[PDB]
Amino acid sequence: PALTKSQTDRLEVLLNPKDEISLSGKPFRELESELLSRRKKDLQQIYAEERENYLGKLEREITRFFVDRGFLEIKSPILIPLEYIERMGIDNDTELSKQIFRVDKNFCLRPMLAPNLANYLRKLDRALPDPIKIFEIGPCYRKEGKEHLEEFTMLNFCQMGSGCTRENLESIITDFLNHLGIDFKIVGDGDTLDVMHGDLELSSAVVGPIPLDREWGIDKPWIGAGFGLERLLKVKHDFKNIKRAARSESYYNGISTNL
Ligand code: NA
Repeated sequence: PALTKSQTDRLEVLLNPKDEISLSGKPFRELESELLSRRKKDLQQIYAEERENYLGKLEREITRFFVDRGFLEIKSPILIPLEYIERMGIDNDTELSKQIFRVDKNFCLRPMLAPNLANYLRKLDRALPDPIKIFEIGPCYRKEGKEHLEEFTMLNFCQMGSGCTRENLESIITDFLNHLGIDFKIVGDGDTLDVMHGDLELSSAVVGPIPLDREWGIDKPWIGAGFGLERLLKVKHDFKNIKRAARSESYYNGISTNL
């Protein structure tokens, strides 16, 4: 007869975007047996050829992109002090005690790469010539009220000093997403920009100095942008849900591991 809602959820888990089949008068067991055989063969092809994870391979492809363009690869701690978040302009219980994974009474999981990269910009200005170009790829954490990934991988590149203009920032974003093969559109008039993909925010870039720069020893012009790698993988592979691209035991490269 007709497929139930739970049976449809099960088949959608085993359903790849490349599959060109409709959910045909066949029973649920026949459809499930077909998708199971396809997903098993898909993993067999990965285990015999590529064997690289989508998240890891994307980090390596992005790293080669910015290293080739004069950006220094940064690997800052994931466990940051709480004082870094208090210095970002967040206190009370608006966003400090709501979307922050605190570990000890002093440390917490970093929700963004900006505080660590800001400290690197201050220290590297004493040794490196102008301009200072750095970037980092790493995990970030934010709770939830909303609906998004709590454990995700962030990319943050930034430049300080000369050439920190909106035109230069958009040229880097354009060359970056065209390199990967991701359609986008820049939205902006707030002194900030939004890199959108239809209705999904890929990145939120910041141009020019910010009054908050004084609290981080920053007194030069700077540009930067932060991309979520799980959101990028969802767009490139046309995943219906972003959880197929995140760190999980339930999916490998958008393929279900519950076979
Ligand atoms: Na602006």
